[PDB]
Amino acid sequence: VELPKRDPPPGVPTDEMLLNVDKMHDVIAPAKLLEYVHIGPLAKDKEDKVKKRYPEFRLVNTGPGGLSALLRQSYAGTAPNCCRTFQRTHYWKKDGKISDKYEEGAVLESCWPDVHDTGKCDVDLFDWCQGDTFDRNICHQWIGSAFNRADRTVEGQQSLINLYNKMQTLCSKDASVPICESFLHHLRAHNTEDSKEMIDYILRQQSADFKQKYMRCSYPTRDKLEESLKYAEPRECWDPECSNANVNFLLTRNYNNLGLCNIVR
Amino acid sequence: VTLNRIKIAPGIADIRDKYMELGFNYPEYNRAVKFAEESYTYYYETSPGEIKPKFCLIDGMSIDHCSSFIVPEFAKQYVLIHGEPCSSFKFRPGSLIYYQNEVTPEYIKDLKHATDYIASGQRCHFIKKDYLLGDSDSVAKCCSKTNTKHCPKIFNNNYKTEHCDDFMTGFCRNDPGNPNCLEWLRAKRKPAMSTYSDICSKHMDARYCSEFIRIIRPDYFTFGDTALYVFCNDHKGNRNCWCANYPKSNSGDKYLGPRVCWLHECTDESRDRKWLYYNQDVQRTRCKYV
Amino acid sequence: EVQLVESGGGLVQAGGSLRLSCVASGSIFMIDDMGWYRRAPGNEREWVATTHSGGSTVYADSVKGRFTISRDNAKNTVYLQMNSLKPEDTAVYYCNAQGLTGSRQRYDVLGQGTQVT
Amino acid sequence: EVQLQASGGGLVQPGGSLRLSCAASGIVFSNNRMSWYRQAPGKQREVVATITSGGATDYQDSVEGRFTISRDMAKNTVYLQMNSLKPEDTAVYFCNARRDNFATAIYWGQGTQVTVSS
Repeated sequence: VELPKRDPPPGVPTDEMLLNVDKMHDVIAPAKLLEYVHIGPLAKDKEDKVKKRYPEFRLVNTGPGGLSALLRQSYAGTAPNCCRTFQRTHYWKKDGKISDKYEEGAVLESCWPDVHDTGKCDVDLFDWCQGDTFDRNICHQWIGSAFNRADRTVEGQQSLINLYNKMQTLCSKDASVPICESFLHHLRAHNTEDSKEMIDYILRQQSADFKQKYMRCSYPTRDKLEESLKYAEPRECWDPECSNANVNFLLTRNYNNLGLCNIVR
Repeated sequence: VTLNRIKIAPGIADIRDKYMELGFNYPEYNRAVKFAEESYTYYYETSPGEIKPKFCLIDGMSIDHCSSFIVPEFAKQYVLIHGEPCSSFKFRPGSLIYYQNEVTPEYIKDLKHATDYIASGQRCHFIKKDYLLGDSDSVAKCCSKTNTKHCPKIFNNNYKTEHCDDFMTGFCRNDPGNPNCLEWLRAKRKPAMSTYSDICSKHMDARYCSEFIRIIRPDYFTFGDTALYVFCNDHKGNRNCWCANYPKSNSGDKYLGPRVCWLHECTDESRDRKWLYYNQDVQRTRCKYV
Repeated sequence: EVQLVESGGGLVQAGGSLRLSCVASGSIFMIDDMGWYRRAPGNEREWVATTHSGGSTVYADSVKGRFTISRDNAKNTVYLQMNSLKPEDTAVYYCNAQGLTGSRQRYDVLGQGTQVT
Repeated sequence: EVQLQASGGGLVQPGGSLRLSCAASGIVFSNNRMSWYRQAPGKQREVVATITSGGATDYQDSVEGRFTISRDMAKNTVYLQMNSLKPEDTAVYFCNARRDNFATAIYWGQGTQVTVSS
């Protein structure tokens, strides 16, 4: 017969329906776990491309008509590309090349947020700083983050115990290397009983040449030790071997006696 | 089963609901099937955090038709999900058949299978989320706190979360004195402190670096130490670089650690602590001055 | 004990010159660095110049080229020549000295200086 | 009238420890640098340990870390704790007191024998 034909009203898209994955390279990257970054309508043909571009994610189908989102499942960041810096949280691989900027064929690989406090960077930075690749800023900041024991996870704390033992066995061979000098500096900064005892052990296990070159303030000659008794002030205050000496290579007794000096004012 | 008569009666309650009265051959198939057709333009919610327009998107229909009943500005925070399965009249695409009284789902399935008058589909089901960012300049507008009109809570929360760090690391390197930049620095995250350590290594004489040193100490002091070292190596003629970099050939480490007490200028409260290493600043409390 | 004596300060018309002298006395075993500070009424201190051991001079940007500092270790004295004087230099000048006493004690002392206007 | 009687010495095997005591009667520690000397048969005396008016301690490099010089102000007694004693440490250990600034007030005390037998 005569059906009452009626066409539906003209549709109006929303913000979700107008999203384009080829524009959200700065939105999907800072996404965390259990976060649904709605990427919008996605054709079936581009699903493989968006899945190979963001491998750390899962393409979850949220709504009809191809409406999908990307859900973070993992942080696939290598140690050399995530540990030797403190500002980079992600990078892009393309033709076997790491880049900071984005390329439409590149692949996003991101770093754990505050990865240094997870301890995963200890093994890489232990070898990267011990050598000619030693960056003063990066390695000093890494030692600082290591002594930040309260901001680390349980994995971080056990890796920190292991790192303490490893640095102790390393710096006992030679403390003149820059990484061990910064480790002694931060052990001074910590200023606990364990830290002072560790400094003392590290400096006592040093070789005779090292003691003769660096520890002439802690180990004085017999003439200077005899002369130091003729004055009431501690030896370290007037001793020229303590006036100009690397403060990181002093024993804790000497480091403290250097502060007990009375300054005439 | 062929169709003999078919009319539309208005609704007893809602103006959007009507009754398709169909009488076929074989009197058992005749029914007054209730069906709804949407006409509102929603700027509110039917259910808490939910929008269900009376519209059955048939399989293959354009998605836009589910959202033709929502005010655009109000729809920016809502997403479209999978809805309850429904039936629609093929000659009235978008109608929402109601399974009232004698009109059971088995009956409508039989109609669909033996009449080509009913198409299966999905109910329009909108769920309340936050704003959907899609442009790369949108995250810049939201994180820089320059236009927070349509910004999600993850990109507009005074830097409580690790979303704006990637942008602020480049934003504040160019504008260090920005108040929002200092607010982001006060979050005490590694990217912010590293960015401001790279900033103060070049421009330490500025006051935002005084604020930076005040923020980072005493827990995260190494950034300030490295910044002061680089600044006093680059700027050796600066007077303030006197206690941390003594200008006397091979004796720059003249006032390191407790030796800071040996010069009263390095311990004055009138001097900003930014110009001293952390191991120097801590010794100031223990200076025996006689 | 270490004692510092200043001399040579006086009143002078704007645009003139004046030389200050600072002498150290007492039990003194080491004289490392010796500088000059300046304090105005109602204003804080301000560093003017410094001489290390070995005659090296470091001047403040406020009096570069105008003032000239020098030392004499044969007599334990520090001289400061002040040329092209200005009315804003009206302030009392002191000399600061760091070193070791006769009993090998650290000293960072600052003696009462003369008035310069 | 000044009493600096050292005591506590004896015979110990290598590695053993000994706590030497020296109780002053006529000298206040707040005014004197207290040193422990030793002298071996055939050689001259040498400083083993010292502590200023304040708790600042200093040791000879040969005995650094093995010896600890302690001070009790309420009892006015200076101690020397000798751990990991070597045969090189066999000597007569005695007390010494130098006034802070009087200089000429250098008082010595009777010694005590310390022997190590390999």
